[PDB]
Amino acid sequence: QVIYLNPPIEECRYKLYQEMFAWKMVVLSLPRIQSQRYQVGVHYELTE
Amino acid sequence: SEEEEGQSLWSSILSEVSTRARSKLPSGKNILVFGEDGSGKTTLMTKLQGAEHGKKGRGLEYLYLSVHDEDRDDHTRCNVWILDGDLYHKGLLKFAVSAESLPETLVIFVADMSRPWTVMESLQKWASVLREHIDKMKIPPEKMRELERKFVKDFQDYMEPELPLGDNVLTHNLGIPVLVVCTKCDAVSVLEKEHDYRDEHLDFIQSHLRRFCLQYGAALIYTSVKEEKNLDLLYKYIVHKTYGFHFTTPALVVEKDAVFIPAGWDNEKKIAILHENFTTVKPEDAYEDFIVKPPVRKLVHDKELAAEDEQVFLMKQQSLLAKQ
Repeated sequence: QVIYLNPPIEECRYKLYQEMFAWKMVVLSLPRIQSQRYQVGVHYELTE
Repeated sequence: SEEEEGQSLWSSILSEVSTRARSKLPSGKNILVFGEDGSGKTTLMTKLQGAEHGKKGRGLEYLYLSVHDEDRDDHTRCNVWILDGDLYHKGLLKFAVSAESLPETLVIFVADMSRPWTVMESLQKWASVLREHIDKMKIPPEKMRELERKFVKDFQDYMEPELPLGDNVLTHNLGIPVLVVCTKCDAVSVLEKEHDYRDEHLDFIQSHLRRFCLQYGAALIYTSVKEEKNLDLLYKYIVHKTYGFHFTTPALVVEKDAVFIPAGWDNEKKIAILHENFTTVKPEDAYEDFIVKPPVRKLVHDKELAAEDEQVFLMKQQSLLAKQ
């Protein structure tokens, strides 16, 4: 007699936020242009 | 109207009979984490939930700090969020925060030793942002002073888990559930070895962190990613603060990896006891005096390859021929 949710509403909100974030990453995931990749001399790592 | 009163009577009876499933969890539990960018707080929050996700979505998130209320075998969550340097996203709290959320305020903080001095500065910046957010509420200040009195009582109630206030006891008056952590201390030995983070210097860093925390009225827990120090202790403290659980383990200062002094378990003299340990440097030694700003990686500066322009070299050679 104690109703519940499948899933919790907080879980649904988190899923929706994750979906929006994935949509944003659909654009943002494109790497910055590796113009410095032509330059050599240091075996560093490109930032975000 | 009459039907409104009837359904209201129904709801009143529901609230009255709700004692069968009452005291389940703190209703409207939602959390926050302060700071600037580069915190790496995704892993910290994942370990906090015990989960693991590298989904470092920029801005913030509605991080679901699932509050398994196992003491009563109930369950809940906590809508947590993290803070970055995205001042363009300063309006996140406008989306995030609320007047009820102002009563339901829950904040967190952590550490990163790379710019630990600036991490103090970044904490100050995040605090300024939070104060700006608090001001942006423009809410009933009578309730603000009431909650301030309640929090001041809690600080007075913050006894040793077996009086007058300080000069700046929460000078940055948080007035809200705020957490801090001396987390991510993995490279502490590397910091001493390379960055000259002396043992006296590291202790002074911890003491100044405590001093600033008290100036904000705050408490922190030392941790590292591989250490996973005080994670269950952090959860217990969170439940004790918001959910009102009973914190069990006594706070200690001996544990270098998991230094978690309880709030109100120390005072100004306890910090002053640590303040005498500043042997080599003066007791008021600046973090900037101990800060490190190494200019690594030799940032380009590729000579600005250019020469005389079209009309420019035209006039240059014209004057040259005038000489010639």
